[PDB]
Order: sequence, then C-alpha cells, then structure tokens
Amino acid sequence: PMSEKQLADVVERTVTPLMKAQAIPGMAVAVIYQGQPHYFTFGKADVAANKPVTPQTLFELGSVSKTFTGVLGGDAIARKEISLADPVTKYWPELTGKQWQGIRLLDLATYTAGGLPLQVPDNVTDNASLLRFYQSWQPKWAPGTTRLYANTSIGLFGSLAVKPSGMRFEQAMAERVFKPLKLNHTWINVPHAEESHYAWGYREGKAVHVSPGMLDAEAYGVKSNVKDMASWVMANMAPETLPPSTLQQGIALAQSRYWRVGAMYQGLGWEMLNWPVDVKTVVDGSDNKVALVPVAEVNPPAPPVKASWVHKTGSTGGFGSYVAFIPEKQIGIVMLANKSYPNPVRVETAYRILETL
Ligand SMILES: *C(=O)N1C[C@H](NOS(=O)(=O)O)CC[C@H]1C(N)=O
Repeated sequence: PMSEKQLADVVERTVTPLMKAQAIPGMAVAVIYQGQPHYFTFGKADVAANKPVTPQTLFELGSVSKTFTGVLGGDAIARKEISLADPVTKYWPELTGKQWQGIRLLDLATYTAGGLPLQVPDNVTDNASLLRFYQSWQPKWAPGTTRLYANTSIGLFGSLAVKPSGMRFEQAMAERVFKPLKLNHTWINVPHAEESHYAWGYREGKAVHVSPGMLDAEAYGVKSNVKDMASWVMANMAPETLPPSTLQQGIALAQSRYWRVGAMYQGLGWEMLNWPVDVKTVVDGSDNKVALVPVAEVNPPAPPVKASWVHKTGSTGGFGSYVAFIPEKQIGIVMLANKSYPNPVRVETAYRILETL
C-alpha cells in the first residue's frame, strides 16, 4: 500500500500542473483509501483576499448536488411516501395536459420524460410561472425511451419527492440526509456565520457565485467542504457500515441501475459503469449530450453492483467538482475546484490517481 507521503506526492504531481495549465486558483482533494480520508489542498479560495484553500473551504458542487437529491428521493421511496412508478400527476394534479398523462416520477428522476430542457428559464421566478412552463412543454419522444440530461427533470423530481412529507426540499434534505450523516458543513443556503469559508468561483478571471433560480437546491445548489464530501463518498461507497435505516435503503436505490446508454447506467443522481472499465470508456460515458439519445430499460431496476465505477460531475459558472468511487476496491476521490474545467479532464485526473492505489 501507498504511504501518506507517497500518496501526497502522487496528488501534488498531478494537481499542480493541472491548476497552472487550467488557471484554477484553488482545489481541495480527498482520497478515500484503506477506510480513511486523505486531504490535500492547493491554492487560493479567494484570490483578491489572498485566502488559501483549507479543508474547511466551501465549494459549489453544482450538479454533484443531484447525488444528494437522488438519495433523498430513494429515502422517500423507502419511507413508502412515493413510488417511482407513480404518475407525475399524483403529486402535481394541476399538471393536466395530455402530454403528462403517461409520465412517471421515474422519468423525471432519470431524464427520460421525453425531452425536458436543460434549464429552468431565468425569468421563471414563482410557482404560477413554473406551472405555465411545464404545462407548455411539448415532448419530442414517448416517455421511458430517451435520455436528455436536464435540471428541469430531476429538479422537479426532487420537488415532488418531498411533497408527501410536507417539508420544503431544503428542510427534508437537512433532516433526512445531512444530519444523520453528520454533514454539518454542507449547505443549500450558506449561513451568514459560515460565509468566511465560502470560496469565490472564477469565470474569465471574475469572481462569481451561483445565481438563485427555481429548483436550484434540487439540481445544482449544494455547497460543501472537502471533509463533508469525503464523508458523503464514504457513506455511498460503504453504506453497509451505516446502521439500518431508510437512508441506507435510499443509498441502495440511488445506485440501482434504471437505464443503460452505451456503457453508462443511470441511477438516481449517480451514474455508474461496470468495473473494470478503461478511462476512455468512462470519458465517453459521462458526456451529457445536448441532443436526445435512446435508452435501454432495466426492468426491474438492478440492485447496486459493487463492481462499478460510480461517479458524478458538477459545475457552476465558477466551480468544477467531481466525485468517483469503486465499491469493489473501497477507493474513491473528491475533487473540488473554484474554476470550471473540462469534465473529461476531471475523469482523467481522478482515474490516474485511483490507479496508483
Ligand atoms: C450540473 O452541474 N449542471 C447541469 C449540466 N450538467 O452537465 S455535467 O454534469 O456534465 O456538467 C450542465 C452544467 C451544469 C449547469 N450549468 O447547471
């Protein structure tokens, strides 16, 4: 096995020229290895204030937020509050258009509703406008037959999934996921008292934070530090070490396989490829195309496979995050950056580091 000094050398030798070439001001990395987290921090959380990245620095996770949404949805299924087979109209009866009749919660959760678009329009700012948005939408394909990665899809899934609980999405997430896992520095809204930890993101050299939008918490709005994200990876990689609960059950539901596109399998938030897999296949299987693609159905959903590469990418205007783990090998990695850089490069960097273990 690799010593702490040897592992630190591996991470530094890769991250340092990456940050220079990409102009990434700061990065926090966690490697999960031999049951332990290993933290490495580089550069600046706030360039203008000359503030370094630390293990307490908060980064915007962007679409990595969807892994929390998927597990919270799985927890709601285990609580028998929702079923993925249920019609969307069971939870939003005001959605009366004929195009919605055959669409299920499963389709929202896994991007198979038939072409829901990538973003909620910025001018949709209240519930009446959100209703008009989904009422107006015209599908391109029958549900359960195509994939189009979309915040409007899993974002609405997250919002409807917590409806039977009576809680706001943020409340449900804190009470049912964050608190039981002791993710005490993971936030949908960064409290005033925690702002000193909040890194700035950088786009074209300008400091930026993610803008508020409808369904943001569900799709791209979580902020966290490298220690909480290591704990998140550890909980999803080794949920059998948790006490029995609906949350443990929900973690399994989120890593179940619902659809296949090429070599990638769609979970709830999480995406998976069968292990062993070459790095080029992981890169090819983690491009969310602008265009729709057909899917192959996994019916019934397949339970979690320990021999999987499990991962999720995420970005905001100013941040780029990545998490990946292999349960069969009990290794995993978190990479948090305050500049967005290409997803294939995140995969390549992570894959190379995990290979050394
Ligand atoms: C998630 O971060 N987002 C939604 C979509 N994600 O595709 S990705 O995971 O391959 O990065 C596009 C970018 C981002 C967003 N702008 O909402």
